[PDB]
Amino acid sequence: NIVMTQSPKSMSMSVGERVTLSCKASEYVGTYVSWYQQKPEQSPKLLIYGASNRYTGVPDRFTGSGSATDFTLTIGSVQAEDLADYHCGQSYSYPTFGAGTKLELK
Amino acid sequence: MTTINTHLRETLPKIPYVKAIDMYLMGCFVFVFMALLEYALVNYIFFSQPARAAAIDRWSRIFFPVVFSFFNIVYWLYYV
Amino acid sequence: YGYTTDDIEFYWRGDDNAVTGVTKIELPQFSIVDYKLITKKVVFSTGSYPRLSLSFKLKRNIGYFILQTYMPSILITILSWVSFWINYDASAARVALGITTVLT
Amino acid sequence: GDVTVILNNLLEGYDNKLRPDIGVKPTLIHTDMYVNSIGPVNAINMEYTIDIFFAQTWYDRRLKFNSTIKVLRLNSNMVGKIWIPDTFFRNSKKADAHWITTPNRMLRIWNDGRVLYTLRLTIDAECQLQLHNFPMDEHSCPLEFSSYGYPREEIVYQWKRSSVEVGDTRSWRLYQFSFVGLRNTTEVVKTTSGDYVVMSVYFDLSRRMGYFTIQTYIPCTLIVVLSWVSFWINKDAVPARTSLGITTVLTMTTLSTIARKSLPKVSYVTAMDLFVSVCFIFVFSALVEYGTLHYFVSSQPARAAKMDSYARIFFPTAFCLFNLVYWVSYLYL
Amino acid sequence: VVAEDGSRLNQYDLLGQTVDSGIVQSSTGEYVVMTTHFHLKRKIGYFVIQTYLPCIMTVILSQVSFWLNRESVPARTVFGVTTVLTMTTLSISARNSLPKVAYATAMDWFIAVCYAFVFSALIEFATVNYFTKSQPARAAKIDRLSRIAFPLLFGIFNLVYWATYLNR
Amino acid sequence: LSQVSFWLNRESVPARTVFGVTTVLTMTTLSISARNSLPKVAYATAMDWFIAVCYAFVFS
Ligand SMILES: *[C@@H]1O[C@H](CO)[C@@H](O[C@@H]2O[C@H](CO)[C@@H](O[C@@H]3O[C@H](CO[C@H]4O[C@H](CO[C@H]5O[C@H](CO)[C@@H](O)[C@H](O)[C@@H]5O[C@H]5O[C@H](CO)[C@@H](O)[C@H](O)[C@@H]5O)[C@@H](O)[C@H](O[C@H]5O[C@H](CO)[C@@H](O)[C@H](O)[C@@H]5O)[C@@H]4O)[C@@H](O)[C@H](O[C@H]4O[C@H](CO)[C@@H](O)[C@H](O)[C@@H]4O[C@H]4O[C@H](CO)[C@@H](O)[C@H](O)[C@@H]4O[C@H]4O[C@H](CO)[C@@H](O)[C@H](O)[C@@H]4O)[C@@H]3O)[C@H](O)[C@H]2NC(C)=O)[C@H](O)[C@H]1NC(C)=O
Ligand SMILES: *[C@@H]1O[C@H](CO)[C@@H](O[C@@H]2O[C@H](CO)[C@@H](O[C@@H]3O[C@H](CO[C@H]4O[C@H](CO)[C@@H](O)[C@H](O)[C@@H]4O)[C@@H](O)[C@H](O[C@H]4O[C@H](CO)[C@@H](O)[C@H](O)[C@@H]4O)[C@@H]3O)[C@H](O)[C@H]2NC(C)=O)[C@H](O)[C@H]1NC(C)=O
Ligand SMILES: CCCCCCCCCCCCCCCCCC(=O)OC[C@@H](COP(=O)(O)OC[C@@H](N)C(=O)O)OC(=O)CCCCCCCCCCCCCCC
Ligand SMILES: *[C@@H]1O[C@H](CO)[C@@H](O[C@@H]2O[C@H](CO)[C@@H](O)[C@H](O)[C@H]2NC(C)=O)[C@H](O)[C@H]1NC(C)=O
Ligand SMILES: Cc1ccccc1-n1c(C)nc2ccccc2c1=O
Repeated sequence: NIVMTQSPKSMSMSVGERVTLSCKASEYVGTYVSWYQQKPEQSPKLLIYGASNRYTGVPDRFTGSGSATDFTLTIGSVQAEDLADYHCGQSYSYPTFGAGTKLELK
Repeated sequence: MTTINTHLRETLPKIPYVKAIDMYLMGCFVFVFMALLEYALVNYIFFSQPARAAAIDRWSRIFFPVVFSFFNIVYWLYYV
Repeated sequence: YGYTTDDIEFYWRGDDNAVTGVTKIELPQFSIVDYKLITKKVVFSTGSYPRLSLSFKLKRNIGYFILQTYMPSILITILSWVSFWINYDASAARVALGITTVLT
Repeated sequence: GDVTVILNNLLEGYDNKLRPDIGVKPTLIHTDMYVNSIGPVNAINMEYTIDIFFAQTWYDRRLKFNSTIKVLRLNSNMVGKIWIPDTFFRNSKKADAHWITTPNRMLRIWNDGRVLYTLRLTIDAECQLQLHNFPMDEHSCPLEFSSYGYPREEIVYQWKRSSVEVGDTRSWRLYQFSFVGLRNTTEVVKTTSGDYVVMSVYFDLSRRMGYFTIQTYIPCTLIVVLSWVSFWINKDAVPARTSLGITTVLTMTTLSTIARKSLPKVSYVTAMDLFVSVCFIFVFSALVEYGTLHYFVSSQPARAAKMDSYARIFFPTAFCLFNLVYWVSYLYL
Repeated sequence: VVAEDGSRLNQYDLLGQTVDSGIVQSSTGEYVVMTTHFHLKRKIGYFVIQTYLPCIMTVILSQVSFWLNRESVPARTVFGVTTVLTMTTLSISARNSLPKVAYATAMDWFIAVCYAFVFSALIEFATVNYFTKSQPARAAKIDRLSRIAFPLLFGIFNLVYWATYLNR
Repeated sequence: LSQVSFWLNRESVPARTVFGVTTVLTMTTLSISARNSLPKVAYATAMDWFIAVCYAFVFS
């Protein structure tokens, strides 16, 4: 089992500032790391597939960066419709997900 | 002995473990080295006490062939 | 191969300029002295067939062999001679010299 | 669906035995080269290996179509059905395309009839290495290609602005040499068939003197200093200065044999074997000096006494001077 | 997937595999590339047996010369000369097996240090012979000091070298 | 060469020892060299017998 550690657990930030979410892999997972956005009472929505490949319909402000074991999701000009849980999941092996990051407005 | 080994190894693959021929050549090399070291030991005590030097030479004459024969018998019964 | 001499004829176009590029060839060990172009007919059990022969005369360069193998022999022979200037009393020295020269 | 119709219309009534513009004007071909790697450079055979992607583009007004499709992107299936230039490499000992899993070939035809044709090639290119100053030798040797049967009146090649592109150079197989740059050239050569446009790419390679240093130079100088050691031994008829000398000589000749076997059998004198010969002269000089000293022991003791120290001082100074002269002359060339 | 019995490696060991997927830019466009990495680990037994043990034996043989009496000059001269020739032959042979890389490997450093030890033993014998019959006490002192110094330094070097190239 | 050592004086031990050892070494080198030309057959050829007898004479 590959356990993925997501940090920070929760971070409250203001509009229009660069916010970066980090994911750490227990073992090697080449670039099969995905980032999903889950709004309250909504199913997860795929944002980044592979490492640094925006999914169709994802605004160009969502940027993914990856490595063999260290990955980051970078949001640029943040907006107010980005308040959602963000999960990172690996797919190199049988899929596992991180705890997630609860974005907050402040 | 080193020449024999070098000529032999130029016709085999680079293998990690020790082959039986390698074991035999190493044992023979150890025997030759022990003969040289025995001579050096004799020369170290030549002047101070030639009696024990002569005793050591006699003991070597007696016990190098015997140990070599024992090693050969062990080697040729281990594999064959 | 198949066509006998009454079916096909071979000849050099130019008869002396048919072959070019010989003088530009450099060989590490040989020098092209010259080359000839020959026209002839050869007889086999199945008939007589046209033949063209191109031949090169190659002369071997000597300097490389001089350096690699000749000098050492003269030098070892001289080092063996050196034994005569050693006094007969030094048996080990002279015998070592001679044996080592033979081994070399 | 309708790409099949376009392809069928293109090939109907098409003769691939005739170059485009057969009796009008020469076919102009623009060539590009991507160099994946420059392989080992073995001086024994005076050749080097190179792996490239070779792109060729030309205009064929017969391959002209009108549709919403602007470019036809095809695999190697259709390569053999159209006219292809017969480009060959003139200084290649041998070369081969790649065929796994399918022929590594690409064909693209544009709306206006422009054709792009790319294939992957590995080439063993001949170049004659002048091994003077070896191992301090630098070479820039070519890769030439032209049409085999089409003279200048029929096919003309032309380098693009960014024609030759190299990769990283960190993953290449150059051990003795380092890649320092390249350049392209064009010219016309005369042959029994006619005048041919010949294109050339020159790769600049400089040998790096790190392997040969530790392989030949250090052992030879170490043997020389070992020969020097004799001058301090007890001065008598001892075999400690005779066996020493002769063993030094045999080791020197063995080292010379190996070192010369390193490289091809060239009749001229290289920089390396001049050094070996000088180190071979120094050891002989030491041995003969000892011989003369021993001979003079019986005649004059003071002569030998002062001769020992004179050699002890004259040898290292001469060797250092020779080293300085040799390295200054060869490095600044 | 690698077959269980499908190993034709004799000098290496296959630790595992690793795949990846990526994109490469090219002058003709943008292409997908699928990558696999096979992680290999060289086995050391052959090089031990064929280079390291010969060098250690040669160094030991060179150091044996310190126990010969100062009167047997040709004996020690032969020891030194033959040990140096052996070290040179070993250096050539051990460099033969490798690609002609332009840098120095760990084996190269080990061979160079062993070569230095043999040469230093020869130099020590030369110094002893130089100071023999003129300052015998000094020659005896340096000889009996070398008898302990050389093995100790060689052992320390071997320990350091192996600890630094194996704990990695 | 090995038999030439007989004519040396008995008061020269190093010289005759060198003769014997170097002759034996040369015989060993020759024996190693000779087979290198032939395939690795499992029996002894005439050349093998000749080399064996020469080695026996040197050793004797
Ligand atoms: C003296 O005798 C010698 C021995 O007989 C002789 O050498 C032989 O020369 C002939 C003629 O040149 C060679 O035959 C040609 O081979 C070309 C490929 O060359 C490379 O590959 C072969 C092996 O070929 C296999 O693999 C390729 C691709 O992988 C296939 O395309 C082949 O059909 C063949 O596939 C079979 O075998 C595979 C196993 O290998 C199987 O997996 C597979 O399923 C098949 O069963 C190598 O041997 C070559 O190496 C040799 O040659 C090189 C030359 O540089 C040397 O360096 C090297 O050292 C070796 O000597 C080389 O690596 C073929 O491309 C070629 O066939 C095409 O051309 C002819 C003529 O134009 C067409 O009729 C033919 O149909 C092919 O054209 C179609 O395919 C091409 C593909 O690009 C299309 O572009 C083209 O448009 C056309 O498409 C049409 O047909 C397709 C079906 O074919 C269809 O799919 C399309 O949709 C479309 O309809 C030809 O067969 C032969 O290999 C040599 N043999 C040897 C041992 O060297 C020598 O010349 C003689 N000397 C003299 C002076 O006479
Ligand atoms: C390398 O090795 C090859 C192979 O051995 C040599 O090839 C020989 O080359 C020489 C010189 O080129 C050839 O000599 C020539 O032979 C011709 C054939 O003679 C036969 O036929 C004529 C009538 O057709 C008869 O008179 C004769 O008896 C033979 O039966 C001659 O025609 C040549 O000229 C001779 O005749 C004319 C006219 O009379 C005279 O003016 C000439 O001076 C000369 O006498 C000539 O003799 C020889 O045949 C070749 N041998 C083979 C087997 O082909 C190469 O020479 C050699 N060297 C090089 C550098 O390649
Ligand atoms: C490819 C590269 C090849 C390059 C080859 C070049 C290699 C260079 C390497 C060259 C160095 C050569 C090594 C040593 C040779 C002779 C030393 C020697 O003995 O002569 C000095 C003498 C003067 O002092 P004294 O006589 O004691 O005076 C008495 C009283 N007044 C007092 O001082 O108490 O005695 C000493 O000092 C003894 C200590 C040295 C020997 C033991 C350790 C050295 C080896 C241990 C160290 C050797 C290790 C080798 C290197 C790691
Ligand atoms: C490769 O060949 C091309 C075409 O001959 C060269 O392009 C010329 O480069 C020079 C600069 O050296 C310019 O002044 C010309 O205007 C270029 N001509 C064209 C048609 O682009 C190019 O220099 C060559 N590459 C080299 C020499 O490295
Ligand atoms: C003789 C032998 C057999 C198998 C493996 C190694 C060796 N071996 C040894 C044990 N010692 C040497 C000392 C110097 C030069 C070469 C060797 C050598 O080849």
